[PDB]
Order: sequence, then C-alpha cells, then structure tokens
Amino acid sequence: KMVQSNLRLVVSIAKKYMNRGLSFQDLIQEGSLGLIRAAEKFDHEKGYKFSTYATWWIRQAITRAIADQSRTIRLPVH
DNA sequence: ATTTTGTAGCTACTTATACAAAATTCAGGAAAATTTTTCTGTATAATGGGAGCTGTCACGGATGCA
Repeated sequence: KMVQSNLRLVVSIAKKYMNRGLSFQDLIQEGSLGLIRAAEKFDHEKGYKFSTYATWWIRQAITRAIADQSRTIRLPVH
C-alpha cells in the first residue's frame, strides 16, 4: 500500500529513460523494482520525505537496465 | 708368367639389437597475480507521454439496427 501508493513520480523518473532507451513500460518496471527496495530501505527518522531518497533508488534501478541490456551486446556498464 | 682366377680362408670388421638411461624437451597446473567485472548507495524535493495520421479494400460482417 506504499510502493503502488507512490506509482507516479517513478513514472516521471522512468519516462526520462523512456526516450533514453529500453521502453516506457520496460522502465516502469525497473523503477518499480527499485521502488520496492527503497520502499523499504527507508527510514522515517530522518525525517525528510522519500522524495529525497526513494527517488534515489529508483534512478539507480533504472540506469541498471538500459545499461544492463537495451544493447544487444552487453558491454562493461563501467 | 702374371694375372686373374681361387679357395678356402681367416681376421678385422661393421653393421644390427635392443636397451637405456639419460637427456630434453613440454604441457598443464597451479598459482597467483591482477585486471575487469560486478554491486550498492545517493537524503532539500521531485508525482501521468507522444503523436498526427488523416486518399484502396472487403468483406464479411455487420452486429446492430432502427
């Protein structure tokens, strides 16, 4: 009831990579993945909203997808 | 009348054997060394996209119908 509760914003992020590559939907997922992870690695004790932390993990997730594939010959993401 | 042919012959004399360890190298292993690939985090806040295309057909359907 939180990961989904967010939903939007992650699409505002993923959509930035919908044109970068992969696929709007493809992205969305990826984020989602992240979303999760964040969604729980996350600590309301530091107060400031997940908007300044959830979006972190997202981004991460994503990048690791158009770089992890979307190329049909995987190269050292590094 | 020597010479070539001999015969009755060996001895020297040299392959032949086979082994043989000694080389002598090679391969594989093993690391170990290290280089390259992976993995993970990131704290103000951030909360719906892109596009357009716009000139046959057919048919069977067309359910849908009024």
